[PDB]
Amino acid sequence: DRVTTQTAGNTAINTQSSLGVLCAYVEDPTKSDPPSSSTDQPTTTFTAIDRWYTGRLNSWTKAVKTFSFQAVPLPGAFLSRQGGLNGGAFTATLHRHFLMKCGWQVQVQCNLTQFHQGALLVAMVPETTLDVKPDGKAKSLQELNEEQWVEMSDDYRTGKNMPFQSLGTYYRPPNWTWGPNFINPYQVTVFPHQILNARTSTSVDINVPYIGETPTQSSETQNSWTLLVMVLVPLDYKEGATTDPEITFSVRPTSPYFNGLRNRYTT
Amino acid sequence: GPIPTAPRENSLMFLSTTPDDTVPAYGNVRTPPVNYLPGEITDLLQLARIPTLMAFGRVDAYVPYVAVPTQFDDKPLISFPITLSDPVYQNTLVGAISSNFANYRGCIQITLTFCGPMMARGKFLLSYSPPNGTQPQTLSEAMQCTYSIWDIGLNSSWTFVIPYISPSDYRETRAITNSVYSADGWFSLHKLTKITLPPDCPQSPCILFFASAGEDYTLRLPVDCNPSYVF
Amino acid sequence: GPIPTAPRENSLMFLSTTPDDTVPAYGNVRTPPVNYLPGEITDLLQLARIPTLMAFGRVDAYVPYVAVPTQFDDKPLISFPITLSDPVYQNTLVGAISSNFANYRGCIQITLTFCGPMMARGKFLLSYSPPNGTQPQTLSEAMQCTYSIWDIGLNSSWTFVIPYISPSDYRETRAITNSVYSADGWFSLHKLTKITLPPDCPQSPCILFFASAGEDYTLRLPVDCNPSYVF
Amino acid sequence: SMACYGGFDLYFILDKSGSVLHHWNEIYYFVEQLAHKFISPQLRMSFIVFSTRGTTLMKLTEDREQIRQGLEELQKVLPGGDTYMHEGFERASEQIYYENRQGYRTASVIIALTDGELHEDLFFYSEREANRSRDLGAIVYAVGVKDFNETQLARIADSKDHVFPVNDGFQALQGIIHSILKKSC
Amino acid sequence: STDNAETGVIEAGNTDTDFSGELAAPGSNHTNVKFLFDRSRLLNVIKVLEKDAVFPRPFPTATGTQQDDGYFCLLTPRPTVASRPATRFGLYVSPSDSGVLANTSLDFNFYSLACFTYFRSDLEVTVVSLEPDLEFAVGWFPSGSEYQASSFVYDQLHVPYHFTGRTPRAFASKGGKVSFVLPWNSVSSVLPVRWGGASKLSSATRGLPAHADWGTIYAFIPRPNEKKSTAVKHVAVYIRYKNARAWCPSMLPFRSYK
Amino acid sequence: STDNAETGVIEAGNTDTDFSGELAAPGSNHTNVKFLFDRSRLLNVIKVLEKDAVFPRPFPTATGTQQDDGYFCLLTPRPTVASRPATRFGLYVSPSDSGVLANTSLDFNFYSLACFTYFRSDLEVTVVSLEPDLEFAVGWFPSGSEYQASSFVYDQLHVPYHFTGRTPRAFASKGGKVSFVLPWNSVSSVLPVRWGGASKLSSATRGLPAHADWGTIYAFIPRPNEKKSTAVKHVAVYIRYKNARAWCPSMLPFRSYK
Amino acid sequence: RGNNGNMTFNYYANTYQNSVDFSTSGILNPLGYLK
Amino acid sequence: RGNNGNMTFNYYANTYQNSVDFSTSGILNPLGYLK
Ligand SMILES: [Mg+2]
Repeated sequence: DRVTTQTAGNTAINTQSSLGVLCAYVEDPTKSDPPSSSTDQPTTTFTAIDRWYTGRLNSWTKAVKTFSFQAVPLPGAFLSRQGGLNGGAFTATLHRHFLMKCGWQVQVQCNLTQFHQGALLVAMVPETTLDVKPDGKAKSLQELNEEQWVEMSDDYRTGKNMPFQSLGTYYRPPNWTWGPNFINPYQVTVFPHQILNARTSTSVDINVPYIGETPTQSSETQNSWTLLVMVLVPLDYKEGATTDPEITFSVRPTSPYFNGLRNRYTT
Repeated sequence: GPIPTAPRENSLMFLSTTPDDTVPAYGNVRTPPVNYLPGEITDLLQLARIPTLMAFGRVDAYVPYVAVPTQFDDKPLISFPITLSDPVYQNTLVGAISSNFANYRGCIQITLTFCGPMMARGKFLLSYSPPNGTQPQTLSEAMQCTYSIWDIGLNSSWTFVIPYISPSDYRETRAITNSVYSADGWFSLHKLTKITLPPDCPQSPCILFFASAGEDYTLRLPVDCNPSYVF
Repeated sequence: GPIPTAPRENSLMFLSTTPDDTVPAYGNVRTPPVNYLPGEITDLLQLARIPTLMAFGRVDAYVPYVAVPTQFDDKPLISFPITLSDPVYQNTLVGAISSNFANYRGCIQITLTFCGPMMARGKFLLSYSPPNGTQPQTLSEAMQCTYSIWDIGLNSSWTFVIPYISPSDYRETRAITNSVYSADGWFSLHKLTKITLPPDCPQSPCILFFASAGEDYTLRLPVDCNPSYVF
Repeated sequence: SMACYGGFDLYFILDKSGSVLHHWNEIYYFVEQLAHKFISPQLRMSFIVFSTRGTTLMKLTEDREQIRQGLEELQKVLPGGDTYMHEGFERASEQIYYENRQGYRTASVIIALTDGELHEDLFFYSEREANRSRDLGAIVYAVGVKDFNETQLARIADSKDHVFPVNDGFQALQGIIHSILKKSC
Repeated sequence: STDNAETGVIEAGNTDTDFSGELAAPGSNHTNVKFLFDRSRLLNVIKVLEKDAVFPRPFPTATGTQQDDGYFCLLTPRPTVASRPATRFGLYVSPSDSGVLANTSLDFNFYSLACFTYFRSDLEVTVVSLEPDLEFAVGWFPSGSEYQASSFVYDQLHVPYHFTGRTPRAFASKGGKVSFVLPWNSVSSVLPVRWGGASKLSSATRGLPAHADWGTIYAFIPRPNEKKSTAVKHVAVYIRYKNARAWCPSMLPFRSYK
Repeated sequence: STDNAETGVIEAGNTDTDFSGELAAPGSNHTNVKFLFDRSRLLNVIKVLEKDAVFPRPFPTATGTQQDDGYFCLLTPRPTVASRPATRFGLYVSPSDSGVLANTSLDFNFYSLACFTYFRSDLEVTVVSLEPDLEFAVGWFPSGSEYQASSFVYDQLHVPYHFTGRTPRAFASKGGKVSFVLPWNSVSSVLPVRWGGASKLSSATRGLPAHADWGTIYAFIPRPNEKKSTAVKHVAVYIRYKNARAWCPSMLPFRSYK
Repeated sequence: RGNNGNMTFNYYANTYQNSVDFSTSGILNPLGYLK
Repeated sequence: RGNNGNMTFNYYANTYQNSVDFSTSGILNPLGYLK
């Protein structure tokens, strides 16, 4: 029934309100051939990275409005340790390989009692720059603590605040009004998603394959998927219930292919 | 020798959508293969069928759900005309693919979800009226139309499939025209019995609305899109 | 009678590389036969595979070899980026055929030759680093990359075949672009153990470098060449 | 000048960037406190905003119903966007040059506000437009909301003497704006 | 019917599921991706070269650089600026005459239906003149090549180096047009409509693909540089996506409510 | 791997020879000789004749010879001077007005890839005008013939003898071009890109082939000599090497390091 | 087949007209599979 | 075959189009054979 234990390596996770594993775009997103843009032998999966990586995520209060998202880039959260999410021996291999080609398998846990209401929209959103400030630089761990939840403003709906290049003193700087890495917040359900309602489930299960513009992408500079927890209905409860339920997530890379070995990445 | 031809009146005309090829310039280019990419959109009706959120003006900060008050009133809790130019359909994938076309045909599928607490029990009447001279507001005026009663329980979604009742085989997807009480009629969510909540549960739960396309929703005649998303 | 045609928008256009013939003018000319000439180039990749000399700035008088000093230092004896626009590749047949193209694909083959005396014994480490943020200089930073140790003995040549490690299937043959620490990385010749010469032998022998193409080096997309050889 | 000014104006060139999103409730309090203090009909004031489009939110007017209608609009302005402070100055430069063609020796005063300081490609034009507005005959004051380089506003204002923090700003501009009112006609 | 939308998959029903009804007949296949992008539309109005150009130097371009702007058309549906690919699209609202107004472009008909992430297609380029009786020529260079910017003196006439080359320079007849289909020549396997990675280039910026383009065309007039005219002549570049494939569904742009 | 480069033959290895690797798939055949020279490129900008010419007399030409220079285009990738084949290529750096500036030519796109010694091909000649609305004509005479230089009076109009002949005089329509493919007509079996022998001719000079050419074209205007215009009109000669064969590998030119 | 009414006759070959991929060695399926 | 996409139809004959040699009576081979 609704009791699915997903054993992987030396780390298994249970759930007793499982809606089902939302496999994305294919029947089995684990099946994946090697990259065709390498003339060396890839470092395939091995039993020390074939496991789940639980890391926390900011609490979900009543102060959060509608559509306030919270983006967790993959593999970009392994590398900056976003939400206490130490990558283990996966990040110890991701820093030492130039190209990496994996498909993810995430699971977001948030335990609501039957007297709470609310609905997170968890989705694996491909190719977005939501972790990056409208000023280029990526967000550090302090800036993820200084806001706790990114409000869906007009700059995110229009894509006005995606990072740009400085045109220099020569060109008159144009009035930027649009950029293609917007979020249309009403159409995030086109992505591989499940809704974490406060009355059906406590754990959503998304399983996505590797997508990307090249048959394998760079290891440091890829953001081909982005976990995206969006509030559709705000949390509401009466005074006495468990305030601020925590949100966690659990990321497992299915069938990686590491190509291009070198020493540990020094900027 | 010379084949005696006779070129037509449309000689040396550049027509933008000529169903035909043209001369290559820089051919014999083997492109790198895309056998690795999953999820190919063969047809853009694979995305109208994916249900996306609607946008209702609260009682540019709009809300995808309907807050359900505890006060009795014999008018629909939310009501919106079934027209894919209506602003509760601008940011669905149904109403934003179809606004880039000229005709449509088939069944809009309005999916609901009761995002309240698990301990809530209630019922909702869901009436689609065809175009009448007056929008039906009373529950007894909407009991007579195409309705269906949705009981809140364990499973928390209901997919009211709006029928395609129209004389013409393909309805116009954009009713920006000299307007009346708009065909194709009105959807309306009536609360039948009030939502009975146990003590220490939040008042006013939320019915999250979706809007997908049916298994027979078909589009026709591309038109030039509105470029006003960029200003 | 007349076949009714419809000439296109590119009528009476002279395109320089149209993959097609044209009208003869002065035909039926039997040419004298060239059955006697040997060595026909069927393909210009029969000449990238022939190893030609490189050119290193000495410690327009450049030198095809690397003079090997007797002084210990933990930096590479010579190091040059694997980019076929780099000026240690202008006058090879690999880098001067490929600079007249736009893409390449495959394995550059760097052949060495120890042109010192026969009584010299030594070893050389030969590291190809992929593009890192910093060029590796220490022997321990270049031991970790793709290396191979070359022992000087009876046979006096070593063909270090540089792998084709790149995301894109065809690398750009000309990196004249807003530049960084250049892909595709760096070749580097480290002396591992010092060259031990018997008495009355010349100090500082010479490692003559070559640069050929592999058995899978393939070129694509001709471009207009730089005519600056003539000024 | 020893000759008194026939007119006297005031320009609230206000930032509505993404950086002032947590500080617009403090910038709006600063503007209303200077509008509802100077109620003289000699002084006209105009409300210019900028994030990406430099937009004149209220023209150079003096009708205190219109200015109240102007201040009821500034309370409901959503911050967000880049910081094009040069296009804040171009809307004032279209109004100084339009009011230098009346025969009235007026006096243009410009008040600037910024949290998020400008990139090099944007500071080059805002320093250029502030040089343009002084050549049109303005007095540029640069009021600073929270942490800001004075040097990045030293070029924009007249000098380092004309750059003020926002907590000291109404304390500064109480008599600084009032000093030219007695100087005027 | 009774369903669970938290599951993430809602099966597309019909009228017969809840009620008494019937299936409507399938109308047409005009939503086919290979059918719907295979039609021409305007991309960018570019000026026509009249001498040997200077290609726009990469950003941040400083003042004083004598270069030629608004002549090269980076053939891409993604937003460009100054003939180089960009992320944001910027239009000048009140373009005052301080600084060089950078020629931006975008494919307005594409993004309103670009409900996908990756998109690969051939490209038919038709270059319609916007000048009465203009005899122009349409040079081109692929994704990953650069412009050959000098002149060689033939017969005391500075004929530039963009008359010849190994890339197609189609010459137009007077009063005519230029139309030719370009193959997929970029090094990436597909073109990212939306890209989230970082291009390790001249200083790295998130969300900016490096080789998401079909090339760059430019229009020149086939006369040497001594026969230079005075007035500025424009040309308009239409574009058709032959044999389009699209992957990985995504969002459509936010239509506002004001 | 262990090898001997003194042997003179080094076998072209792969990654799998020394390391663990694999063969990359073969990309394309654009290095094929028959593919790579079979594309058009500019050869020489020549003036257009307006009367019966005087062909350039052979070297050393003394002063006072009233001849017509810069009208004949000796169709050869090798360097020419004054419509006759030469060895060295000379361009005037500061051309002061003492003496007649000799029209030199060279095929810049050929020698940068002429990594061979002998080269035989047919020749497609396209003669593009460099003048608005020019009705010209492209005469020709093979390798080893001479120009017929006089005029015959038809109807009190000095019609020259280069209007007729047994060799192709293609007439262009107004605003049009002339394109025709010439066969290999030289008496040598191949054309020497590099030649080391001596031509036993008018005084013998090493390194100068006598019949390494496809002929000589010249442009004239189809009017008699009484209808002579005043201004000088140019025409540009493009050339394509159809069905190219090449023998005996050799060097590519020295790219400098300054 | 696309927006192509030329069912009869292709003059140029398939490699010159289109751009085929090189080798590495109706029914609208869903884009998400609940398993 | 060269830079020739006309796989279908040659109008002119082979002697008129090309220039064949008169009679006297893939695998890239190396240009130097060590023996
Ligand atoms: Mg700011």
